Amino acid sequence: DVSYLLDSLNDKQREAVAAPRSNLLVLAGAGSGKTRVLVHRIAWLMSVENCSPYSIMAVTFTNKAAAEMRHRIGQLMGTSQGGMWVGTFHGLAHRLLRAHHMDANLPQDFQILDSEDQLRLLKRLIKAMNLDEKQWPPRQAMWYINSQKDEGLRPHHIQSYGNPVEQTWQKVYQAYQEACDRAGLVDFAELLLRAHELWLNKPHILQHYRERFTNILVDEFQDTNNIQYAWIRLLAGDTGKVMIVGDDDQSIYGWRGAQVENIQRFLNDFPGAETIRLEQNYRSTSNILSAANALIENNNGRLGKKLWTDGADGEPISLYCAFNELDEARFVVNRIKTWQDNGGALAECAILYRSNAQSRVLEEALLQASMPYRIYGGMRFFERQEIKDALSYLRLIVNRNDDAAFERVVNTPTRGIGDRTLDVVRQTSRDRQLTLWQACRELLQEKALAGRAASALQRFMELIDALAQETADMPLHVQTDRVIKDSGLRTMYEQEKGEKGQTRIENLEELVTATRQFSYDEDLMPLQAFLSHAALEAGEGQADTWQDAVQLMTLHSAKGLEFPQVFIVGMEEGMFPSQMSLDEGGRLEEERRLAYVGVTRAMQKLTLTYAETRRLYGKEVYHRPSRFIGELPEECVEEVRL
Amino acid sequence: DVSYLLDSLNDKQREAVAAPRSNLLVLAGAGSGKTRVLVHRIAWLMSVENCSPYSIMAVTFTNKAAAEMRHRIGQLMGTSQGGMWVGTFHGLAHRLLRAHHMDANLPQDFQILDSEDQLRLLKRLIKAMNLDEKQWPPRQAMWYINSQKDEGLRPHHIQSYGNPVEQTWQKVYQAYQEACDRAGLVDFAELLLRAHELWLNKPHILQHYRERFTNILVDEFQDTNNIQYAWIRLLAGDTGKVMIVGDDDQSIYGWRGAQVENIQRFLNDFPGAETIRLEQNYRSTSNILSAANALIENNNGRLGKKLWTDGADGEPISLYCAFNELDEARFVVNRIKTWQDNGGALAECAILYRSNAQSRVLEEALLQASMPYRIYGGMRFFERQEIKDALSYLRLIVNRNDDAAFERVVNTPTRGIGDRTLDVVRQTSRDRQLTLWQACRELLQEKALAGRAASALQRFMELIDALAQETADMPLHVQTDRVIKDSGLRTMYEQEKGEKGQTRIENLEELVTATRQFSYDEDLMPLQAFLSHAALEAGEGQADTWQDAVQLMTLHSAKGLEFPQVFIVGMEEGMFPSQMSLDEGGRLEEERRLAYVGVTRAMQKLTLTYAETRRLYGKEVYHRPSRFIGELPEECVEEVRL
DNA sequence: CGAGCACTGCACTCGAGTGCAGTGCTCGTTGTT
DNA sequence: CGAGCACTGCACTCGAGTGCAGTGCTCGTTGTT
Repeated sequence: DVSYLLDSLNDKQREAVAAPRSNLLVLAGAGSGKTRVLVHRIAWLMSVENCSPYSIMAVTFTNKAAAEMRHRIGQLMGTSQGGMWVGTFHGLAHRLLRAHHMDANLPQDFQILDSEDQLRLLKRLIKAMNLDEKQWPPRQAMWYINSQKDEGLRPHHIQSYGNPVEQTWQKVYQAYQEACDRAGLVDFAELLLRAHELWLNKPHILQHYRERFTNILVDEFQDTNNIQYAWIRLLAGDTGKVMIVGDDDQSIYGWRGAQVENIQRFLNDFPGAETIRLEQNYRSTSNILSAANALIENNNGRLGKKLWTDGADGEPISLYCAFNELDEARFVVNRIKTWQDNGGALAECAILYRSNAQSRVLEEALLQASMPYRIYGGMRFFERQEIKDALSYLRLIVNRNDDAAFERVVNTPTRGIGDRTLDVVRQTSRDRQLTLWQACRELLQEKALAGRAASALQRFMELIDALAQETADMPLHVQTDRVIKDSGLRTMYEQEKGEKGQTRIENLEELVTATRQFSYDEDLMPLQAFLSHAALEAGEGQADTWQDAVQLMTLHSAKGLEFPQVFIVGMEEGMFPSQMSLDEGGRLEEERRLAYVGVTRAMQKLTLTYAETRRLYGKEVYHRPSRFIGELPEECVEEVRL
Repeated sequence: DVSYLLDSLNDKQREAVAAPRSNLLVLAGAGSGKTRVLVHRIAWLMSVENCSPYSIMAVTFTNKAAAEMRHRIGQLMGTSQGGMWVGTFHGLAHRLLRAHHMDANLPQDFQILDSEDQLRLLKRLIKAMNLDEKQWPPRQAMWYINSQKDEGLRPHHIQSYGNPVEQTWQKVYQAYQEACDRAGLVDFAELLLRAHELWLNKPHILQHYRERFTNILVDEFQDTNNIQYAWIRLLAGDTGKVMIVGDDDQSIYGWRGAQVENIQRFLNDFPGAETIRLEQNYRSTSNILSAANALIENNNGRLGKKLWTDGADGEPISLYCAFNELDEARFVVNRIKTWQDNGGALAECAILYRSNAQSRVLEEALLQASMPYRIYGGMRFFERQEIKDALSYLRLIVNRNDDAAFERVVNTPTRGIGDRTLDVVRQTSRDRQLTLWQACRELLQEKALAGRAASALQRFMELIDALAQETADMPLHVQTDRVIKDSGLRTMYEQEKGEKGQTRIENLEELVTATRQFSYDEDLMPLQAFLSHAALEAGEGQADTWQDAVQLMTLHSAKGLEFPQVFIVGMEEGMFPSQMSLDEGGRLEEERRLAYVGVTRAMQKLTLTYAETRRLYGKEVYHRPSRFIGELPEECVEEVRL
């Protein structure tokens, strides 16, 4: 064969793309265009080493990356590649679970418990027993459990005691799996575990897929957890081969449970395995690439890597030291406002912080100078309340056991159903181990409820069965517009605040637009499909009419980005490195890897700043410059006695 | 010794007064002077036979009688006569019970239960099980109960089961007894029975009394029931010499338990007991006595007698056959209208009827002619609702277990202790066998009652306890004045219609005066005393300004009276004899006796009338003259063709 | 400091209880303590 | 004829349950699916 595939790469990359079929690692750099090498490795497995698209399987963490993945593959391999699996660990585990739902013990219409829902269903359960009041907040409960699923530990697994400190939780977890089951719901963290668990109870399947997907890819491997690794390991027992990109230096998701180890753990658990070091940056200047290396070398146990450019060396890394953040910002604004004055495109920037709280003062400085911008704060469409109300009824329709959907929209729009009443259904639901709708069917037959109550409560349940019916044989975007009206939510929202509700309604109708444009082989009804598309990805926040404007965001939400001009605010001991990390955890190296990520972000200039004084909520305060600025080859940096 | 206890008597009376201490029967026949005989005999018993006022016991039936009896004895015995027990059965009975409450198995503060009280208490019972629904009518239950005690039976006596009919009642009677026993309530029948039983049970007391009361005297003996007869026999073992007085031909209270036979029963149970007949009548003309003797001879089984006189024959008994009762009345009025014109007094004329329904037509007729009149029926003071009411709070203060007092004032004035709430308290009492106040302490304690219910119920209770408290040191009348005020009773009646409302507060005021003049003699606490004298004698109607008026009453309540002029009305077969007395049980002879009682009430002229047609509730009916008219010797009756 | 959420007054809803008029259907007597 | 009497049929009281807007008082990483 000929190669129009490689001619666009450089030996290193080229070496990886053309690599023999077998296990390996592709220690990506940071301007090494790792997506590219991946886009081509598949172009190769199908072209050169001639493998069927039905054996290839890419896997990403974000839907966005794994989607832009599917794109380029299609722009290279001119067409569509059926049989292939390019998704997230989650969406892919889902894919399996929906298919072999039976095997894994899951109703074909199970529902994905998102963050908020899971937390609530927890706050609710904690109460049906002990007393949360700081003693057992819901969050730590959420944490403890995910932490467990991140480790593939079901209730009856982690034995202990002598310390009820743990046992207590151990019990709550028990309930959670119980409650979530009866309801027929599963959490993000569940998909993975439930899936992997299938390959340990349904071997003949485990075979089937190895027996198929003999080629596997896994982007950003430094961010996997112990149950993800353990899942993949099995897909490629021996028969299957597997490439894995990654980079231990950019594993700032250790708290989310990302075993920065695993990268190495791979080389070992997999005897035969090579290694490639794409170390050529095409994103930033040499002056910058340097600062990175020294700085990033202050860690240890690394695999080490020298980041080299082939372009210029560019301007130094100016350093400011304002009296207070009021200045620190005002400085940056002027430093950016000048960039603009000089045909500078305000989108080619990015104030980066260690804590979202740091952004407020940045905005006032900005707005105090006719300069648009836009934070990347969460709150994606499908997370907004008005929408989860809407989708909650829909869930009740696809299933009357969505304990989460129920306890949410049961008395919303307020339909005269108070807690005194609900607390009964709970204590019922709880003591008789039932879903809520189940306790209702009972508490009504048993006629053990107030006249007022039962009559209202019941008025509710009928409203649902009513909607399930009245809309059944309907097309999504119509069934939706109905439920929105017929549940009185629209009504509930046309009567809401000033600036507030005005959007609520709009978001609702967009929910319809959206629904009228949702697309998807048949293996689930157009709703259950949607309700899943809703849980597994939200995204949206009002893509500000491009009218050129700044880019504010924490560092964690900046990985994968690059901007001509870039800044890092709050460069001082306290925030960076963090307080709750300079002491709270000894996870000090992470904070470094981050700064490393933050720098591998600049393209031309790069500015680091910090103030002597700043009010960390409430009282006044003074820190000392970040230990990070010092570990920088001093010839790169440049003070600014402004 | 000299005699002036005799010179005023007639040969026959003397024969009785001076008779020797032994058992005799003075068969007095109306106009006989039986009261005089009883009085002189007693004076004789002390004066001539030298018995002590402590060995003599005169038993009458009405308080009225006893009173008169007493007055006269002291007029002949120009003094006091302490020690003498002169009273009505019930009265005496009760005296004993209070004195020997202990051995009688009764609280020293037992409360007499009057008719309303009794009847209502049953209504609750029957209802607290059975269905009054004409199948087990309270009246019928009551009737059975007293018919039982007149006979001195008891629940655990007349055993049965061969018909639930007598068995249900049997049960009802059972419930009733425990209820009364638990409440410290004794009914009129109980008074007598108990008293008898006490003598059967504690022979050492009977003895005391036999030893003391060696001289019995019983008035109106043909009206005695069995229990009374029995009671008389014991106190008259073999040592007691008893004189009875009465007339078997004037026995008109059979339906109310009287046993006319007891007159002959006295002659058998005590042989050698001779008989003296008082036959010289001093009230009516020879012509009237004449018809009398004939009318009555139609009954058989009598001891017979001949009412004679040493006076004029007088005008004959006249008859008027009115077209209808509207005319009959008119007629009577006219006849009376003459008598008066001729200087006669209206008060010396009496219209007599079999039924009370018969007075309206007459009152009207009397009205129509500006003829003043007074009707001898009457609501009695201590029966008036506003008086039992008032007395019920006082009762609750003496004892919280007066289930009757309770059930009465509990929610009147209305206090919110609504009905539904009581059915609970009622039942709770049934199932657990407790007083209504008892069953409350519990329902309130066990917190088994609703908020409202419990709260009101409580309010009432504390009030009673409050009045009890604030009143313990107050002289009866003050206490009564406060309970009437503070129980909210006054305000209630101060705001009642206008007709009733006005009289009512006034009666309530009379009550305070009453309790103020009340006089009793260390034996019982004032309040307990009064409450007793309030149940044993209710007297009073409206002591009408002695404005000359025509006398209206029934033959029954006419007995013992006398008038120059009398008019018996509606001598129509069906009316009199009453229809009830033609089928109901061969109680014909009694109806004749009734007639006999009527004729003998006239002094000068007796007039008998009867309509051909009359309206009898709704319809017009047509009766035939009473057979009684016939039975009158022709020589004494003169038609009256107007 | 602003963010969030028990956490608490306070107006309301609502229906079981109250309290009392309405309606339809008997079937009738005498009355002290 | 109507008194007595279950019942049914309001209108009303009243307190348990809602329905929300308003004061505070704790506690502060990072964020995909």
